[PDB]
Amino acid sequence: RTRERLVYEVRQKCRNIEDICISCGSLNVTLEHPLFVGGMCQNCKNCFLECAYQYDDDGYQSYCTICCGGREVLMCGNNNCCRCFCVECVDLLVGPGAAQAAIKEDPWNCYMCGHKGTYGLLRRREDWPSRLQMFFANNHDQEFDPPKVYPPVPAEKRKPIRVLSLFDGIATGLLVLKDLGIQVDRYIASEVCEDSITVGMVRHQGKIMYVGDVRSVTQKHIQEWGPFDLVIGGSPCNDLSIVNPARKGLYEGTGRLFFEFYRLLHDARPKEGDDRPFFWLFENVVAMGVSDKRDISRFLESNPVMIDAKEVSAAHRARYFWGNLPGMNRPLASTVNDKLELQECLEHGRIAKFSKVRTIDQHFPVFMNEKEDILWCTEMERVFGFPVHYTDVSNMSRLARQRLLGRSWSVPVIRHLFAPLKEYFACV
Amino acid sequence: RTRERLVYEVRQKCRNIEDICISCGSLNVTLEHPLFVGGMCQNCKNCFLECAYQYDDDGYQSYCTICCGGREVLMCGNNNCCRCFCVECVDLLVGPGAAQAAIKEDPWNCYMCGHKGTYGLLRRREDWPSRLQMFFANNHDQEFDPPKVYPPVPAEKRKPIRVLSLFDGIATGLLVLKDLGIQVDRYIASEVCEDSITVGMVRHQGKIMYVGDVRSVTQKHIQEWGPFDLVIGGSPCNDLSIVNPARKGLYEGTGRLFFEFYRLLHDARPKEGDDRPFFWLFENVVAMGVSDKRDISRFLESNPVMIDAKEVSAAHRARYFWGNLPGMNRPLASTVNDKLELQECLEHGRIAKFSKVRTIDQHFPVFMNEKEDILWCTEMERVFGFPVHYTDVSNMSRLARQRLLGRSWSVPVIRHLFAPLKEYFACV
Ligand SMILES: Nc1ncnc2c1ncn2[C@@H]1O[C@H](CSCC[C@H](N)C(=O)O)[C@@H](O)[C@H]1O
Ligand SMILES: Nc1ncnc2c1ncn2[C@@H]1O[C@H](CSCC[C@H](N)C(=O)O)[C@@H](O)[C@H]1O
Ligand SMILES: [Zn+2]
Ligand SMILES: [Zn+2]
Ligand SMILES: [Zn+2]
Ligand SMILES: [Zn+2]
Ligand SMILES: [Zn+2]
Ligand SMILES: [Zn+2]
Repeated sequence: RTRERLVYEVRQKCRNIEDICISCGSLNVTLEHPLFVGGMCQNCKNCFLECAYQYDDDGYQSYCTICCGGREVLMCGNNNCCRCFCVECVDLLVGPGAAQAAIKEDPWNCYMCGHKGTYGLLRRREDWPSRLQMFFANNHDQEFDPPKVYPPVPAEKRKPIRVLSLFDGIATGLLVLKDLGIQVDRYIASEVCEDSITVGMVRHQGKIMYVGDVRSVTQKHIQEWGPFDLVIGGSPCNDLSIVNPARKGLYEGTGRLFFEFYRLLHDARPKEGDDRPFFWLFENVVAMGVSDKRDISRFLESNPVMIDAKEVSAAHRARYFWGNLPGMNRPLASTVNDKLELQECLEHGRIAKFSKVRTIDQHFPVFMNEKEDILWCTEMERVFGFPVHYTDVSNMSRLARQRLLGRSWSVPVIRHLFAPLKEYFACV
Repeated sequence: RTRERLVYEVRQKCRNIEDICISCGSLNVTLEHPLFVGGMCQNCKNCFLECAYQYDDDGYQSYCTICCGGREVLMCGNNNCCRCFCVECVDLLVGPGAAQAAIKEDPWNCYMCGHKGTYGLLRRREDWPSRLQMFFANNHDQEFDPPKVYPPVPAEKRKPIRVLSLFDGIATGLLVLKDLGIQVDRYIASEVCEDSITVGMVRHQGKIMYVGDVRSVTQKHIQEWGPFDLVIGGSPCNDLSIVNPARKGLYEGTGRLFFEFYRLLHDARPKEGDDRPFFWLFENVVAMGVSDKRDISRFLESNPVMIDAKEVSAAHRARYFWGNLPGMNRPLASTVNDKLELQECLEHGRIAKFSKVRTIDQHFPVFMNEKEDILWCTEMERVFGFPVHYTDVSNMSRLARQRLLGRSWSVPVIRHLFAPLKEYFACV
């Protein structure tokens, strides 16, 4: 209303569009909007951090792309595009008579996919994926000191790595360490779900020493299980994401379990004066709260690094990584073994309409024998870069096993992160 | 009817689809259909040669893609695709109830653009661009001897080239020779249209010696204007194409003018025993008659080479080249100066809906300021690889000047053809 008056004053060439916050009309313009033209206030930045990568059950976005709010959104008909524009923003930026006429247009593209990209009051920024990548380096609100860089140990003095993995799951971390060829002295792993225990037990041949709940692990246990060289972990994102219809709380349950990772990290950290190389990785999803992200950043005493798996795999798996692993910032490289198209990850006799599937109405992504079908479990394993038939251990249902796969880290992303640890520990 | 009974016998698994000609149902199966599954009789090959690259004023194909005939065609809604499938072929290859239901589907893709690409009675063969390229090397019906290869003259003995150009137009051939840096001793050029004379006169600075009509050039004129080292030419394709609505004849007018090229070629050819390097190029369009193409091949005593300009420029300019220039067969290489996208050839402030434009309701190809607009004349010059503002010589209308541009050869294609002549003649 006020913001509509503001945009009116802009289009009469009395105000610039870059001096106003196009999302909510605030005069407190600190940032520029990354995708489109206009300013950006800090409250809208927080709403943009929370809401931008939130998708409905539909597969399309939970909220409007422009303001991250809105009332009734307009979904994009273009293939593989999931954006939504609410009616109130299109009333401004395209005009008050063009939203209604654009609904009537049955093949309707959105304004990030428009074959032009230059409209009257709304024009798209020259480099938006670059500004989306820079927008998370723009999160300097939480300013910290850089992680301490330890000088590399000589190759003759290297020893097998010792990993304390919390929230192990299906043993993605040890699998990636074996893929890199790093000698593993021992791999302690706390985990509760029996199926994920079992996957790890069979795929890693009894090498993993299994613990009960993370809440049963004392500091005495951490001291007596040998010094650890690498502590890894990732909080549950079943409740923390907006994909679950049952969002009774946000940091009930999952939040607790983060602090369990925090405590055992401090229990495994060497003392000051003990300059031995120690490393740690935490992982969380991007569709999360701001104050949540702040508290996590403050407790772990570091700046998160967003890493999307689209750069290396066939999925849209954008995840925050906290840590001190060297080269956590450096850009991702996709090897020729990694399959950047979805079609390569399909079985034979199946052809994909999508090029990237995202799993946290075309719910089922595969057109085989003139019929819609979901990705088979072994293909979902291929999508994340697991070895072929990785989860076929025990007599478990398909729904459970898909659910067991979807929680897991993306394997070439974790390979990219763990790769400079070869410089610090022994090889096979 | 008979072919519909035949396909009925094929769906019972009593006959292979590859043993029948899917176009017209003939049992005389010599070839396989290049795009889809099925045989191909020779009459259908001739109909395929004539009709496949024929486009209506719409921009879309003149006839069906499958059988090159049909009754009522179904046009494809996908962007940049111009194929049409007639109702009678879709009755077979997809089914007698699916054509009617596929009309009702408003975003309808065709079966060369189908996301799945695998239908019940119609499937798409995999290496179809390779088989489309091989299909014109499959024209061995006109078998001839290969063009005589002359050994290269040493670099100190090279002399400036002497070109007899017939049907010069806007002096594309001399411009391409100057682009290559070859010294030109003289450039005789017959041409009748004043505007094209004038373009050549101004852009090539009075170097061109202009003649009247080609029918006024005697063998005495050919002898007295010096020995020629390179004779080039191209028949008019205004009447010869199906794009002109006034197709009263096919080889009235244009056919004559071909024979004028034929005669003056023989008049410019050195005698047997005179082993001096002599070369010649003829050009014609691909949407032409078969017996036309035969007669041309027989008179010029060679096999045509189809060359599409899409490989090097932003247009679809598929043209037959007869000649003896070395490396006329070898595959086209597009330099970094050549613009393979249409958008790069646009002016600033204009954004293209297409990536390629071919011009022999999206009739106007450019979305600028919420409005549909023709390519400007200087952009059409950029599309074919002419220098910028090439035709802005005299006070001529826009319709005439566009018409003057559209007839012309594609400049990087002619650069690709003329390039090995540097090995035979002097450089600047
Ligand atoms: N208290 C607890 N202790 C250990 N594991 C727990 C736990 N509560 C939940 N989990 C498990 O921890 C996982 C959360 S996320 C798992 C991702 C893991 N990196 C992987 O690649 O598999 C789930 O498998 C969940 O069942
Ligand atoms: N009898 C004739 N003598 C010479 N030129 C003729 C002619 N009849 C037609 N022409 C011209 O020859 C051209 C046919 S095609 C021209 C293409 C030429 N290579 C170019 O790049 O411009 C047209 O410009 C036409 O006007
Ligand atoms: Zn705001
Ligand atoms: Zn909005
Ligand atoms: Zn879109
Ligand atoms: Zn036939
Ligand atoms: Zn047909
Ligand atoms: Zn199509």
